[PDB]
Amino acid sequence: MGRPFIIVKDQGNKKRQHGLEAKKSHILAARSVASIIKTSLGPRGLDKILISPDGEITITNDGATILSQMELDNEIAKLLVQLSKSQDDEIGDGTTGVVVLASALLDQALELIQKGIHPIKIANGFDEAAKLAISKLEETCDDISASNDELFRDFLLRAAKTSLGSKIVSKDHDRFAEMAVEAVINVMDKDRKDVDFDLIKMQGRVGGSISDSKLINGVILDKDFSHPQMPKCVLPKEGSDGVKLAILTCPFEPPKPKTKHKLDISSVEEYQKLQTYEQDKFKEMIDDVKKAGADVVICQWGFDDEANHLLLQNDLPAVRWVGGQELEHIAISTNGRIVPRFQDLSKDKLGTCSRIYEQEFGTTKDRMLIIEQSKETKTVTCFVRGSNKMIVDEAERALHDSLCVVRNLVKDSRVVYGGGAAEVTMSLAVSEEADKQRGIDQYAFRGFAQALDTIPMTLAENSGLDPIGTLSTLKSKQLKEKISNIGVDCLGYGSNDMKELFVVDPFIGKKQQILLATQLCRMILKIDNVIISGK
Amino acid sequence: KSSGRELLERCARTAMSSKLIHNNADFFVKMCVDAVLSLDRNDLDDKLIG
Amino acid sequence: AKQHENRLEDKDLSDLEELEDDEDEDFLEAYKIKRLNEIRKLQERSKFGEVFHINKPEYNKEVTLASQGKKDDGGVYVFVHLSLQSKLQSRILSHLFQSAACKFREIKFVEIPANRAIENYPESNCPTLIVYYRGEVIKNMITLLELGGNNSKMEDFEDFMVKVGAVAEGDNRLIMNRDDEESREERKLHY
Ligand SMILES: Nc1ncnc2c1ncn2[C@@H]1O[C@H](COP(=O)(O)OP(=O)(O)O)[C@@H](O)[C@H]1O
Ligand SMILES: [Mg+2]
Repeated sequence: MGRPFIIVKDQGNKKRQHGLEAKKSHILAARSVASIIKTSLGPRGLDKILISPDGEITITNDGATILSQMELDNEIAKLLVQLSKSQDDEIGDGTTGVVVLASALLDQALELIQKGIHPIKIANGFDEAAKLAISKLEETCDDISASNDELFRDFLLRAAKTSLGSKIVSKDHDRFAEMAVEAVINVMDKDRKDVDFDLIKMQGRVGGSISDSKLINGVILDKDFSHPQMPKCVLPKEGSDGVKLAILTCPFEPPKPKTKHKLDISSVEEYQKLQTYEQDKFKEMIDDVKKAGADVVICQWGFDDEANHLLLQNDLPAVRWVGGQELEHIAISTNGRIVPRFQDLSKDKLGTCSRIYEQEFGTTKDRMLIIEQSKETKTVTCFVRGSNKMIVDEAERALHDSLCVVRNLVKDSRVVYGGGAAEVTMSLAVSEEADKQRGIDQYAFRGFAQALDTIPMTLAENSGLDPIGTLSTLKSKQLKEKISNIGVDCLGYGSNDMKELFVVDPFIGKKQQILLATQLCRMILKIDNVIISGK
Repeated sequence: KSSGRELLERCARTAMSSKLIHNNADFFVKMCVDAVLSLDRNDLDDKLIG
Repeated sequence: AKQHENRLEDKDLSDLEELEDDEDEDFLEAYKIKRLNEIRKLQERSKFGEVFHINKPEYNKEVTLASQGKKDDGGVYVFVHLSLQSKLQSRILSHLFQSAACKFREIKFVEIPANRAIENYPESNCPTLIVYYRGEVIKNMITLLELGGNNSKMEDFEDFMVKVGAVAEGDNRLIMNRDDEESREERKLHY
């Protein structure tokens, strides 16, 4: 054998790990990621500052937004980035809890790895404990579908105020929670309801204060009219209160084919003839629009100059350059449909709007249209404001999280009561079954029990209350009484019963914290060889 | 003279060991068994299981 | 060493016939078949030859898809011109596009008004010249003060096409290499 010994390329940068000590760094690496976001859990949380390479700055407390767009080196933390993200995409809530709960299972599992139990056998104990935990939570779960729409209207506020309470938007939780609830009233079908999330748009303008945010029914545009001499506010006249909004794909331009072409122009007879061709085209153009009776015309592309003036004569304003993705959303709210060409334009395919106005914002040289509807229409668009760029992004993300929390209530009415009540309820359920089923996996049931207790202890740690008195009170009280809606009161109220505190969470959201955590940690424990190729 | 449906479930149970599925194999083994049975026995293709 | 390479490298298919009586047939005809194949590839690649006066919906295809070409990475360069008839440099650049289009048929020459290109574009920044290739912008050129400004010539435009990798340096169509017949006539007499 020679001094060179090579099997794979770049052995110097590639380095393996093995044994018990290699797994020890993985769980302890999760503690560093968990300990960062441990303080941001609950209503008493504190946000995190993020800085991109390009200099753009943002602030937030959502666990998926924190872990996202961050430079990482270890692979296990990148799995936690994909975790939180998982909960976000589907659920949109619980991103910090699933990471803290996943780290709690790993911290309790290390003691056991230290005794001589195989790691896959530890994960088998959490699976039987997790299915028994979710099964016991389903047994003590209350359903709110039997109530009528009036009482069910109130339940959306109890859950919308919960998720908005853990953000900076909670200065007026009664006011902004109506924005998250009123947007879903306009899309629900009132029977076998579906959310239809794609219709609900969301846009926020940097300007003013957050208190001036008001919900509207229409589409927000970030562009001006074709000419500034047109009137700002356009009202209807004596009959047909709908303004007959005509939407167009092809702009005001000369017709020509797509393929390459050269129009052979003869002597002066043909030169003078083509001048009458386009001049009669615009006369045919304006007669076609007036025959349809439209009052507002929008195209995705700019009209010709001569065309901008020809519309201004007949009291026919126009907006130009409306984005292609933005053009489709206007037709849905107005109960219209987009014409392919101008020859098919008729009365049936025109729009309907209550009123429009061109809103000014201080001394800036920009114009925004605000469409409003007097009756219940299909879509709805949020109108968020704030005194910073990041606070609008925080209000958009806080409203987006609340919009996804209420989205779960529509598809699944079976709700729960979190805040430490579901955790202690599910912890003692597996503990009471541990001493019945001693076997060898009893330590895994106890580790799963103590792992669930880290969440209400984290809420007790952030709220300043004693975890000894808080944990002992919940364990002693919940073992005595069967009522399972008592948890950790973080705002400092005198009563811990959550019937009066107006806090509600979904069952699909709290379930995914345990499922995505216990299913990830099986993968984390099954790693033995760890090769990291240095960049 | 046993049943044909239980044959695929019996042999697929061995494949789901040494993976993340071995506890959730009660539900997912029915998926792949019913999935492959829909295919034609004469022409079993590997690209139709994407 | 270069004296042997100049016999084949510095002679086109029309100039290689000069060495038919002097050099060996197998040495010459082996390279003429090679150069003949290269000429056939340029004819197949000659998909253009006049300025494509386009409009926006189409931009999303003509400018960019073309830039992908066959997607054999058959890339295609696409010179866009955001024209503005009020500016004097824009009409000069429009003349250079049609002149270069008749010569370089493999390169696509695109023109469009600047007012129709970008929402509320600055008129001072026009005329604008963009060069796409495989969907990526190779050069976002500003007004022609770099290329002489008002005194821009055809020789300066052809030199810019060589810098972006659109035309080879030793191409026989470039005016820098395309010496006049009277120039080569004087060289042979004085040799
Ligand atoms: N006012 C409150 N009273 C009692 N418990 C609360 C209150 N506000 C929030 N909580 C609890 O704190 C938890 C905080 O979750 P939250 O931080 O909003 O989600 P994430 O951890 O994904 O950011 C909730 O699950 C809820 O049970
Ligand atoms: Mg939350």
